[PDB]
Amino acid sequence: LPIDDLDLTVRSYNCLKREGVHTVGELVARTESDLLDIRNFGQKSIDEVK
DNA sequence: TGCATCCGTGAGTCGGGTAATAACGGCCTGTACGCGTCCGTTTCCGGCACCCCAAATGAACCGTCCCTGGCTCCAAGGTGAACTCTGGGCGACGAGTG
Repeated sequence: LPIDDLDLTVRSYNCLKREGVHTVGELVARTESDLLDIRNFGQKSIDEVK
């Protein structure tokens, strides 16, 4: 599924659109350390992804 | 009444073909073939009695497949805010630096 289909918010949508993360398959493949490396990452984004 | 004298029986299996003598006119005809002429056949040009036959020549024709009128009734486009990152700019502080 697309991550946006999970009814996410402004910062997460902008991060997935500018960078190019499209499906939750790559998110479930990527670990928490591999996803928190992004700069200007939001604590709310971390909480919702967790 | 033997006795020789034939006499007639029989005796296995999957390169070819090799020749004389005196014979010779003369006449008849029988069938197949050739010549010339003649005639039924058939084969092809032409005409109306008309048989008309026909695509081509005049309508509608009107329902339908094209235009115009305008009316809407809604979702795309334009209008705010604030806000939550997003980022720029800013100040603080130090231990390797001088």
